[PDB]
Amino acid sequence: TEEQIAEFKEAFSLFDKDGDGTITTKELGTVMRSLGQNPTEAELQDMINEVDADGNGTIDFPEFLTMMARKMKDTDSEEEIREAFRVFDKDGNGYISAAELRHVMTNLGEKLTDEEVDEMIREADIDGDGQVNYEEFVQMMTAK
Amino acid sequence: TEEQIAEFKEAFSLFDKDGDGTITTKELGTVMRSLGQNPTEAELQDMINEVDADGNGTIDFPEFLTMMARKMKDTDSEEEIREAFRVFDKDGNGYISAAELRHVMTNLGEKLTDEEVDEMIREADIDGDGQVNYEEFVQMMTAK
Amino acid sequence: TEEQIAEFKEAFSLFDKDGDGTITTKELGTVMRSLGQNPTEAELQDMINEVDADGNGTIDFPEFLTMMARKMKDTDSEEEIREAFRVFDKDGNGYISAAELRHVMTNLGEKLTDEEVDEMIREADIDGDGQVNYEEFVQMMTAK
Amino acid sequence: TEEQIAEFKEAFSLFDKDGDGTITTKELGTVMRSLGQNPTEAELQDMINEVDADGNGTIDFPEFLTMMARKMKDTDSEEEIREAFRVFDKDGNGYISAAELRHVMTNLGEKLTDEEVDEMIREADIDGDGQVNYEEFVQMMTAK
Amino acid sequence: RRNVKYRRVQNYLYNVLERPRGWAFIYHAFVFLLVFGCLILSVFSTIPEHTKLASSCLLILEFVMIVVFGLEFIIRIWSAGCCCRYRGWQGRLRFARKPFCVIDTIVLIASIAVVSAKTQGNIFATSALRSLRFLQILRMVRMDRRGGTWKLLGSVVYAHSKELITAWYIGFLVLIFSSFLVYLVEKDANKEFSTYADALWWGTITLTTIGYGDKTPLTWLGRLLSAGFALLGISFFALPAGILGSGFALKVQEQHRQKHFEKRRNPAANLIQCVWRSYAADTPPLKTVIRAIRIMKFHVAKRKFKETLRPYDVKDVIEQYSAGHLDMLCRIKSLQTRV
Amino acid sequence: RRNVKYRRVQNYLYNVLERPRGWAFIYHAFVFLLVFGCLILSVFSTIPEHTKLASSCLLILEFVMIVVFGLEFIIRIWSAGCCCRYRGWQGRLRFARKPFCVIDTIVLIASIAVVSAKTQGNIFATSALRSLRFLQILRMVRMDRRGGTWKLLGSVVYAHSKELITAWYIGFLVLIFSSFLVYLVEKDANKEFSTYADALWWGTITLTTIGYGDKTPLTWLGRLLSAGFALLGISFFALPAGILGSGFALKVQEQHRQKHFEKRRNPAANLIQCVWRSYAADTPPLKTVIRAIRIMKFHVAKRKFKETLRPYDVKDVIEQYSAGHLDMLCRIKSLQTRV
Amino acid sequence: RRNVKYRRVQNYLYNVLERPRGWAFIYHAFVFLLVFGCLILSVFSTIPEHTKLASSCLLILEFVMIVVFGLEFIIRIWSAGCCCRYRGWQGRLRFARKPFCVIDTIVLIASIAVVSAKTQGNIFATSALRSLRFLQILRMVRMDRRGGTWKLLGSVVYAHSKELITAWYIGFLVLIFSSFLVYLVEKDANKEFSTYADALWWGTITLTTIGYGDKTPLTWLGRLLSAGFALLGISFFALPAGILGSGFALKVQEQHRQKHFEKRRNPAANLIQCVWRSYAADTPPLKTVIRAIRIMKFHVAKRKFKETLRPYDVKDVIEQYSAGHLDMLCRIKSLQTRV
Amino acid sequence: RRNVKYRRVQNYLYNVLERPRGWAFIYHAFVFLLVFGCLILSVFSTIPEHTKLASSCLLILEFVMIVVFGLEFIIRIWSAGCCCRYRGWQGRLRFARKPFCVIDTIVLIASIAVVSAKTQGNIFATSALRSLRFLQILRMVRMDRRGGTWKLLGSVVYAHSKELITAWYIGFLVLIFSSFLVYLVEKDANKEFSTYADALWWGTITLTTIGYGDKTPLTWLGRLLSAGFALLGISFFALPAGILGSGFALKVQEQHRQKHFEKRRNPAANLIQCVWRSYAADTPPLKTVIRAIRIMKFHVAKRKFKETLRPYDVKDVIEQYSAGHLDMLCRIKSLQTRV
Ligand SMILES: C#CCN(Cc1ccc(F)cc1)c1cc(C)c(NC(=O)OC)c(C)c1
Ligand SMILES: C#CCN(Cc1ccc(F)cc1)c1cc(C)c(NC(=O)OC)c(C)c1
Ligand SMILES: C#CCN(Cc1ccc(F)cc1)c1cc(C)c(NC(=O)OC)c(C)c1
Ligand SMILES: C#CCN(Cc1ccc(F)cc1)c1cc(C)c(NC(=O)OC)c(C)c1
Repeated sequence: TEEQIAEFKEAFSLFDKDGDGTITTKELGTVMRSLGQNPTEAELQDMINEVDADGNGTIDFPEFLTMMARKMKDTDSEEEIREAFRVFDKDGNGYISAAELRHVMTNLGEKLTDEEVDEMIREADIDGDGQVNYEEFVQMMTAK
Repeated sequence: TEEQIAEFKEAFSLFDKDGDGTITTKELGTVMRSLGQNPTEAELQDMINEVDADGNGTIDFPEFLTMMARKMKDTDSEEEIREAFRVFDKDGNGYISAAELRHVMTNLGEKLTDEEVDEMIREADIDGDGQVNYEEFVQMMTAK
Repeated sequence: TEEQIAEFKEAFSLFDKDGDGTITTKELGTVMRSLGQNPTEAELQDMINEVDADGNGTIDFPEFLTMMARKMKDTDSEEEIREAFRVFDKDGNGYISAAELRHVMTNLGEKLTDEEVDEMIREADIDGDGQVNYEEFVQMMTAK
Repeated sequence: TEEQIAEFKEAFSLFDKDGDGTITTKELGTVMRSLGQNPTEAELQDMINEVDADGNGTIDFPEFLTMMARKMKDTDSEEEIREAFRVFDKDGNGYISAAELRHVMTNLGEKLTDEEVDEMIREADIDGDGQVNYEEFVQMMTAK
Repeated sequence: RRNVKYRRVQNYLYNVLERPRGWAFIYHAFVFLLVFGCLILSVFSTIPEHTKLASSCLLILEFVMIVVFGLEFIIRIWSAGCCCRYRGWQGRLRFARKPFCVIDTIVLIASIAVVSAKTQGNIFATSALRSLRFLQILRMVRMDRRGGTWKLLGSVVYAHSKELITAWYIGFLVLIFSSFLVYLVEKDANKEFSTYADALWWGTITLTTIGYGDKTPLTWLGRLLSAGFALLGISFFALPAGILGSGFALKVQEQHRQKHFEKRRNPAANLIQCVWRSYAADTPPLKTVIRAIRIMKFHVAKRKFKETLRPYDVKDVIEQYSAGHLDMLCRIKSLQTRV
Repeated sequence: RRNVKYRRVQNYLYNVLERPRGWAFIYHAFVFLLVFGCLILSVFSTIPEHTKLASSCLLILEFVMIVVFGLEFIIRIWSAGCCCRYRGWQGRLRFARKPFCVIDTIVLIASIAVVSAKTQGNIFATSALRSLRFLQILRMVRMDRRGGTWKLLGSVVYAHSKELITAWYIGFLVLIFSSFLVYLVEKDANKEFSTYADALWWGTITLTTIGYGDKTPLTWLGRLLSAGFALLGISFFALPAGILGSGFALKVQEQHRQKHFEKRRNPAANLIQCVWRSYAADTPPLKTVIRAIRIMKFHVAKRKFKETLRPYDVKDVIEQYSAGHLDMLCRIKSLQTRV
Repeated sequence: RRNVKYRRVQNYLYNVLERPRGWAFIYHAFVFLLVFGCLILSVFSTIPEHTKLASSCLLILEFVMIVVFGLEFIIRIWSAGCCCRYRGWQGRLRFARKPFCVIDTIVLIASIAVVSAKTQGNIFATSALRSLRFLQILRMVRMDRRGGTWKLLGSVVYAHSKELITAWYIGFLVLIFSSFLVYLVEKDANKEFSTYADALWWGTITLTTIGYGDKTPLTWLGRLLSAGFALLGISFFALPAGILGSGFALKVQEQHRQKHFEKRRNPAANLIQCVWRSYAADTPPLKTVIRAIRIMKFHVAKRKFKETLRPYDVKDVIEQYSAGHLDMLCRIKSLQTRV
Repeated sequence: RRNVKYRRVQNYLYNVLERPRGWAFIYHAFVFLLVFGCLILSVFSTIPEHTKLASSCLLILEFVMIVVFGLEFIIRIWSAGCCCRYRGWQGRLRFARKPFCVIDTIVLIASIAVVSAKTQGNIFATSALRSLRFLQILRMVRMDRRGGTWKLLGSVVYAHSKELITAWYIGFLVLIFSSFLVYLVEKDANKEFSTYADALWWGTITLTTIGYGDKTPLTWLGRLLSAGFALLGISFFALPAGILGSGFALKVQEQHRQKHFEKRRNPAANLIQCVWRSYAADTPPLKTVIRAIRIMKFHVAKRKFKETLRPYDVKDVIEQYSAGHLDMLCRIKSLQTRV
């Protein structure tokens, strides 16, 4: 994982942009804003809380690599995403139509771009009266 | 399945009776009436909805073969029929008598002819005080 | 099972005491009374109902052998007896003491003779503060 | 187990301090007090009840060896301890922090010494934001 | 063409009259107002001060009501033809045989007799009209589908007969005892408590919390006893109201549950019907057509049934749950056998 | 032959009298009306206006009641012979020893003394009769099977002692405080609020919503304070009624649940009895007959038990569910061991 | 720097005014008292005895109220700028377009007209002021977020239309019948029951348990009938109160359940958003930064979602339970296939 | 020997006084009667008719009460020594520092001042005594363990703030509107509805169903409007009573559930304590003795814990059920992995 560790250290350097070895709330916020996304301080605080485990108010690189190396694909994630899909699955039949799914994706929560929603519907076979099983999606996300 | 596809196409031609390749609500209704059954337009609309998946108001032959080739026997059908029987199984003991079963078959829903009800009761061994397990019936339907 | 069938036919002859081949409510009641037990007509009717399956009001020998050959030991009996014991198991811990068990055996339902209750408590190892698991009893009954 | 039986008999002699072969409530209480712990008569009575099975008011050595030889590690103990931990596990996530655990250990029930609480928290890896799964603890107790 | 629209409008009128649902009730609501518009007016007719204005308005409203009710009657009889069982003159006669239809016609002819009498103005006709004015509440009696309200009340009373009888018994004892004691401590000082019947009237009017005030305790001992016993009596007299309210809620919930379950009965029977149709399915062209129709009917029936099988209640869902659990039990036992 | 029918009718009368169920209650209902037919008449006897007509009707109804109650008494004692424990003269004496039977006989002889006194017409006999007329409500007292209503009321009160005490405490504080404040603001302007006891009577009659009107606030400040405090007080005084209604419903539901569970006790004991009978089953002909009888008794007992084990409540069904779940847990652990 | 604090205080004031929560309500509570401090004073202004003192206090409180409401109005409009949609002059105009803002301004100018009129003292201005004093309850009308109370009442009434209609029908029948019978048995002996309308008024005032006492039965038969029918009528008239109370509780519980479920909607959508962000994640440095941000956003969204998925109700937990059960069913069937 | 019995009786008295349970409450009940025996007597002292007899009985009962309360005070302080924290003079002082103990002593010295004043008979001492007689209800105030009733009421009000506010708002609107309309239609015909304040008083006394009868509508239009609006108002005014009754029941059930859960806290902590004691267990004789004591303590703690873990509620049992279900889920997944 030497190449992986090198890439992670390079990304950490890009984030902090200094030898401190730590990224504060403002340090993360500035780099996030540079992409043109208009964050909010509250979610920066929540984010640094959710990454940092020592409770010192900043992220140490050992924790950076610790919660990097962890891959997204997990059974916990499997069931969490399955239930998140279920909350929108009327009748709990395991099938979601390509109409309400687009609306919830574009509108609810962090609104998604219409092109992205088209990408979502075209990602899987919409055939079958427009009802697609979200289980195939959950498995695809699991694959990673 | 070439013979099967040929038979399905012949049946489709008999249904539509023309080269349109599609069967509308009226097209289905006329052929259904020719057998002398007195349909209702509402259930024709529900039927064409339940067959057609493109939502164009008529049935395309590709969908015709699609929802033909699907065999009746399925685990979904297994449990659905089991529960349909259970709704009439007093005490939920898995056993239905040959008296209330005949009444529900002849009277409830689309009423069945008395000869057909006699056929039903004589299909399986009625012995055992008249209580027959509907599970044997569900398995027999599964066999197809 | 020729010897078994011969014994069953001999017992049937002892019951009916005639060539009728059937045992009515009075026919059963007289032989039951001869042992000195004072029955009640109502439970004779319930009994003949629970044996006879043709609904003709009397027991035919084919049914006699049918519900004889069936052995007591069954999973249905297993769970039924387990739950019957559980109804008397305070806290549902699977353990019944040798004090309330004796009282319920001697008093509730058809009262049992005290010598029989002593036989019950001495049948299994009462050791262990007087609490004996009824599960061992249920298995012993299953063995038959 | 001859060495084990000899050790158990030696401990029994230390307890009773006489040839009676039995330990009464006062006999246990005096030896318990000698360690400087200030018992209460009520829990001595409960204790002798929980050990003695004959109901004679004192402990016989056969019962002493009987409820000795029984090892702590049991599935019943496994689930009991798991649920005891769960009662303190907010959200039922299987994780307990090293702050409320220390408070409940030192304060609730028989209060524990602070050094003992430090021993508890340092027994297992506290890393991970201070949340340690009590399941690892339950398994460690199971190992014995 | 013409017959299709004719029967369509006929069915629409029949189901807006005889089987109201949603907006249909508005029409009924409207006539209900007119119903009150009659009763109240007639009540005001009793008042000698407004008897003239009330009588004029009641005559106008009686003409309007007769017109409306005749229109409803002829609409209803004409719409009865929609169903085959009641299509034709035989059907009209059969519908006229229904108790509610004959009640409607008898109230209609009572109304027309009322109008003719008012035109005549005979003194005996006045008594006739006052009699026939109460004949209009029977429209409300006919409104409910064969005593739904009475059935609900009776079922709730029976279901809670234990609590209701307890409350009635204890409250009656409190009434008797408190009335007697107040009578004893006031039979002489207070003139209105002269006899025990007077004290019983006082107790009934007190414990019900009506409190007219015509009879009230005067002696301080009487006041103390009355207050002490009224504190218990008012609660025991208010108990039946609360018991019946809770019973009404519970009863209606149970009726809704049972109706939801009965909603399954027809779709399940349809499902079994089409299942065996498809099974028996297995000229050859015509037979294949029959197979196709039967299998697609099976599909639609299965769709309906699975639609209706949503868990209405925690009990229903846990019962389906226990069916699945027994299924799992059998499967795991089979597995342990295989191992 | 004759004895069979004799004991059959005897049991029928005993279970229509002492253990009423269904249509039996109608008979009881009938006598209950007669019971009222006495009490009400006697109450009307107090009225000096109707004392003559009421007295005549009460004498007729007293003769009728004495006849009916004597018939019931002799039916009851004769029917007591049905059970062996109370068959014969010893049984009749034992039944006469029951508190309700002696209460019935004492009320009967009170009634006969009433009739004889009315025939005599002595002035002291008049006081005797007015005393013995209240002796008829003890029939209602005897109607309930040893204070079922009182037991239910007490159990509900105890179960809700927390809410009831809260309501009583707060309402009593409101009564005291509001009465005192209204007294203060009206002790002089209003004559009826002359003393604090008068204000307390007003507060009790107000917060209970009886509102006699004999005492009402007059000064505008008094009216404002009275309204403001009555708004709280009426709710806190109505609380106990609602609390007791809910408690009655809950308590009766729990009693029904417990009765349903006890229904299992006898069939389960029977099942175990016949199970061990069959097990111990395993002249040889006679022994085989015994085996057959024991096994078929086992079958019938199992039928009964499985019949009674239907899930009455969600809690009961989920408890059986958890028994099955623990069973599955053991099975799956055994499987994982086997793998 | 300055703008950060400015918008912070702006948002704080906006959410303490337009979206009150917790301590914010205290401020509202305070003004509510002032609201009453107006209404009550004006009511006292009607009394000719206190018209002088009440008028002076009402003028002082009207000045105070106008100051307070002007301050609230200008705070509210200034705080509307917090959100971008309503930032700038266009935003202020848009907020002024809201029905509640225009209602606030119209009541404000009604108050200022009231003050100017009182300064003038014109007789027509007196009528103007009495009109504009009721214009202050519309603050309470505006307090609720678009008829929450009315919506709750209507939903409860509709949900229990069956029980409510049953109670209304039966109670109305009891009222009509009892009033008629008491009228019949008292139309002559008692002068206050001269006409049927009088008896109807008596019945309404009795069955509601108001019991004014202006009309009470006098003849003993009238008293008996009135008591007997009032016993039923009081319960049937109290039924709607209990039915509505139970419905209110149930309805609010259901609304809370639905709100708790809707709380899941946003976090779940966020979870899916970040899940696909991370999936699509798989200059290269910038792309890796994007991968890191997307995956950590996924982690936080998953944290939120799992936090909100605690089982609020037994039904919800058993539904998640049945999802797990179906999952197990599939797994065990797959296993039995493998064996 | 002597000390054992001394501390035994000390603890018995402390737990019969400060922590009553079961029969202990009887003693409290007794003194509560005496408490009323004071208050009521003093109320009767206000009446000038019975002031002599009431004053004599109140002096006797005041002597008795002072004796009883002094005995209780000295018992309580002596029993406070039972606990080590309050053993010795420091402990007595610390207990005297408690607010309820100082309240008891202040009421005691108020009582002794009352007695001395009555012996003196000074006119100012009479006012002093009437003041110090209300000082006796503070015993009831002290009876509840720091406002349990107030806490329950407040929690229920807060929990149902939605329904309560809905009912209050709608009922207040009905009151205002109906009072205004009746005032309008009766401001002239009826003298008692002279001003709007009079109509408001009438509306408050009507909708609450108090119905004093001092103000009643007279004009037929007024009667009709009053009846129509009272029909709604009485229900909306009775709503809060029912809402609070249901809330009281629910709240107390929830408190019982939480108390049952807290009952687990101590046994579970004990179980973990002894579990680790036994684990750390593994002179050698003394160490083996320690092992034995720790393991048997583990056994007893496990017994207690499993005893307390009976499912109190369907929710609790299904939650333990879901723990077992997740356990099964993991096991079956592990199995499918093994296959
Ligand atoms: C409690 C109490 C008083 N009783 C019992 C009683 C029986 C006989 C009497 F002569 C007098 C009183 C009572 C009270 C109410 C509210 C009702 N009405 C009712 O149930 O509404 C549905 C009835 C029917 C009886
Ligand atoms: C709330 C309130 C008033 N109180 C408490 C109170 C205690 C002592 C007093 F002297 C005065 C009042 C009250 C109210 C009711 C309805 C009842 N009746 C009852 O419980 O029915 C079952 C009782 C028994 C007390
Ligand atoms: C029961 C009974 C009496 N009725 C029915 C009735 C209908 C028409 C009438 F002209 C007279 C009476 C009744 C009773 C109440 C308490 C109310 N108020 C209410 O529902 O509160 C929400 C109403 C609206 C009607
Ligand atoms: C509904 C209605 C009337 N209102 C609201 C109202 C508010 C302000 C007013 F000036 C007049 C009326 C009302 C009714 C009751 C029974 C109570 N008492 C109570 O809640 O008991 C707990 C209260 C506190 C208010």
